[PDB]
Amino acid sequence: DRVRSITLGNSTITTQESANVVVAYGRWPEYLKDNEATAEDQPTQPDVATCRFYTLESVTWERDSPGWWWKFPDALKDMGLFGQNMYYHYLGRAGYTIHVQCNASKFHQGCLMVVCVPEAEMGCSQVDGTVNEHSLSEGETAKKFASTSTNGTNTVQSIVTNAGMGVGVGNLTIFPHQWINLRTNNCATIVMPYINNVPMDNMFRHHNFTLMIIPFVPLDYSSDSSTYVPITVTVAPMCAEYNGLRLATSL
Amino acid sequence: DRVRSITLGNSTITTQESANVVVAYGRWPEYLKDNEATAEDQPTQPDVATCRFYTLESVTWERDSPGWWWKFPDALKDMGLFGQNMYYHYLGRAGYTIHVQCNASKFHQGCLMVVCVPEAEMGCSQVDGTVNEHSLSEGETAKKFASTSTNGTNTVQSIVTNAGMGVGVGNLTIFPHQWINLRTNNCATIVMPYINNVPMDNMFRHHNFTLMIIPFVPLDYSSDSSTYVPITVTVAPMCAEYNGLRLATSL
Amino acid sequence: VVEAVENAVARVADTISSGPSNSQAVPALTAVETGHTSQVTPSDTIQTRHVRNYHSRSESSIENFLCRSACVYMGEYHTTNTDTSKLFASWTINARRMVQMRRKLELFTYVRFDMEVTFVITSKQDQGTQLGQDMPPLTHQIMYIPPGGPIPKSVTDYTWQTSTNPSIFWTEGNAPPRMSIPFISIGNAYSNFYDGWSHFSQNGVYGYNTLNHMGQIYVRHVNGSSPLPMTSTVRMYFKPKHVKVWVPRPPRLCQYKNASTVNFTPTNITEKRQSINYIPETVKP
Amino acid sequence: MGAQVSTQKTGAHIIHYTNINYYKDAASNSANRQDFSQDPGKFTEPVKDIMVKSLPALN
Amino acid sequence: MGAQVSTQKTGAHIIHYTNINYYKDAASNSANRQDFSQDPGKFTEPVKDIMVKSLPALN
Amino acid sequence: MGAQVSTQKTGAHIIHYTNINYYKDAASNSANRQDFSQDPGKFTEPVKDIMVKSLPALN
Repeated sequence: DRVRSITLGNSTITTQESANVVVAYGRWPEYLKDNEATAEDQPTQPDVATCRFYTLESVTWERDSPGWWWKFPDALKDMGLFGQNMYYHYLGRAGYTIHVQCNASKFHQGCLMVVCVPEAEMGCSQVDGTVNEHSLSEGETAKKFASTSTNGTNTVQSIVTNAGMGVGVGNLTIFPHQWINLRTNNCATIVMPYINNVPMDNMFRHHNFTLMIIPFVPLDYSSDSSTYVPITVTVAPMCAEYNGLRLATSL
Repeated sequence: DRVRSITLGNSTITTQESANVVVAYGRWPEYLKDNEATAEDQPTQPDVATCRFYTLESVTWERDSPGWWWKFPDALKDMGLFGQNMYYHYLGRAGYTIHVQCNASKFHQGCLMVVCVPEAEMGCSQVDGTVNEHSLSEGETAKKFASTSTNGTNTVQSIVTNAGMGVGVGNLTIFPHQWINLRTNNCATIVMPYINNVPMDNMFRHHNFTLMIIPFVPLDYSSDSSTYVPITVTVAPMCAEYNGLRLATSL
Repeated sequence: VVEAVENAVARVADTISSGPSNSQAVPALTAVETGHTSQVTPSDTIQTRHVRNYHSRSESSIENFLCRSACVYMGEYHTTNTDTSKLFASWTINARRMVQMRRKLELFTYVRFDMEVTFVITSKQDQGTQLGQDMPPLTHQIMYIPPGGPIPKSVTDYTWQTSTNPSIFWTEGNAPPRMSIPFISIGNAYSNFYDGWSHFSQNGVYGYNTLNHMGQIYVRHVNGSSPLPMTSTVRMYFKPKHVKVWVPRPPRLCQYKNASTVNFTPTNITEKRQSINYIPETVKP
Repeated sequence: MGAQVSTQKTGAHIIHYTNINYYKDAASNSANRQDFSQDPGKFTEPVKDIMVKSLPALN
Repeated sequence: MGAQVSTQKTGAHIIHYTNINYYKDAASNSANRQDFSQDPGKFTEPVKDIMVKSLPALN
Repeated sequence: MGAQVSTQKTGAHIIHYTNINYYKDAASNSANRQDFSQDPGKFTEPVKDIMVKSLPALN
């Protein structure tokens, strides 16, 4: 009951200590139907060159770590043919499978929350100011939450308790989420469908959802146990569609 | 009858001036069956992360160009997850779809031969000598045939008429092949199954087949027609299998 | 008990009768770009009569093409010398030293068959000033050593006990010795070409010698005699049977250089003539 | 006694022979000289779509 | 086991033999010594109109 | 054409061959290597009265 296998394209993930799988709102990803479309040209569907697991770079979970976030898309814009299909079209559409891995021994302890937040609009550390995109995202590198109130210009207000959105961090369980409790499991898996108020959208302009990893119980260990404990993310697009082919944009 | 579409994974190729498709010996790629296997561990099959079109870098067809060759595998060892699955296993197995593109105007002329040669063993320019692997292959970069007899040490004897194998170049039509005649078509497509004397093999040690592109009628044009005419290759693995997982090798 | 086995004879196609035509069918217009070879017969382009053809393609099947004996090795050895390594002959088994059989085999990439092996041994007297003696019949021993077995150091070494190695003993004046060998390879078929290395670091030994490894042959005189020295020559002949071959290749154009590699010197495509129109005239009074 | 009788190679425009196997291994049998099959389409017509030969190759 | 049994050449005024094929190619088989057909009229009577041999050749 | 087909010598725990006779005399045929009969009682038990082997030999 704890072993699982997931195959997509030419990639496969195995796990021996999984809890279950979260399907965001009971809805699996699927293609756009004819009585819900507005764009008229025939779309392209690569179907194995884009729908496969891509791995980002890892972060180091330390004894005093506030947490991390990524923005999707724009974290996969340099990933193979998914990124190339993003650069040549005006409209795109895709669901995702997210898989977070972190293993440790039976003498370690700690607890992480893994949550996906749709339309996570963030605020600036200067209240009479506006944010820029570098402070929101660094591609495949993670942004870091902070330990206290932040200051200075152009940075995002990132104290963990408010999640940078002006809410209580303990209520983020309203979104699709799982937990990694080091004594129970070593991986989390979330299946996210396409969620928007329009049927397709431009993938450079709009961040569809933010992935947050926040430790509630810090990492602890004793005399000569291993000190280096990394966390790794792996994401696979599903039912990917593109419309509006023209010359390649340049950021 | 001239339009074609090929989908693999998350990638798709369209063409409007194709001739047909060559299936190497009437055999399509397929997985290994139970009454032909010898290795006992359960194999991995990624199936969309590896089976998709990868594009190499292009070459420039000039008025006096002898031709080019690549070696497969070892031209896809740095391509996404196919290369990563190559580095962690002892045994691999796959078929391929090859697609060569070269377009030009109705005022240009020229003719190319596109051929796949299984077990293309090559000779050294010094007859009392042996070859090395750098002279055989440069990964995604092409090796170049020559115009006359070659000399010096450690280079392959590469005058085009003998194809570097001690044969007549006009007989290479015994292998699976197509032609690109600039007045007729602009692309060639070959589907190659797994061909070997053993059911699986190590992918770093053995080159399964060589791809050769040889112009028989040189490129010609007149007063103010375009001078730059590139050639591009795109390859997709099919029914990819791996066995013998251990730590990653290092070249 | 007797069992009747039927043999299907296979002849070539008959040509059918054909008359004049004026239509939209264009059998003679094709496109070679597809990689396809045209299947047109004379009856598609001219007017033909009906012919019943009785010719058979029997001598061009692979079995009849390859099932003949060919020399693959020749070697010499003495009865008396001052070297003690020239008293016996030894060699590694392959089919790469005589160019006729090896060019014939290299029309294909992979081959699988059983073998029939024959030996032809002859002796002669060494040139000395004083001749004249009667010598009894000579006996010869042939031993096959599979890889890993001990190697003889002399003609009196214990290894000629041949307890488990197969050997042949023969005496001159009889029919040539012969025996058959099954398909012995750790692979599913033999390999004539190998575009790979022996070490996983893409170096070491390249090409054919990586894969063969089929043992050695040793030959000696058994008499241990002859105050006047003699010299023997042994020749070996191979004959494949129960054959299967795969993946045909273009025939070798350049001449061979050595037994290990495919190394060659650049050669022409053919010889020349006067001009692209030259015709030899043969009807002259 | 395990005898095989089969036809001999003759011409066109009493004719059979007998064989007995003497040895325990099949590698000792004589050659199979009378099997004549062909499959040329594997090398001359290796295309995905069929070409009729009275129709144009393209268009 | 694919054995052929056929009659031996005897005289006129126990007599069969057995054969097994050992090799994969038919060019390895032994000769076809027992096929005896004839068609002499191809060389001795190659005429368009038939000649009866009790009738005159002409007139 | 007077062909004999018979089984080959194999092991225990495609297997037949073909033969044709080429000559008019039976002294030209090959050896009869596949006939295996026995009759040992001719040499080991040549007695007038039968001996049961569970009974005494005499008395």
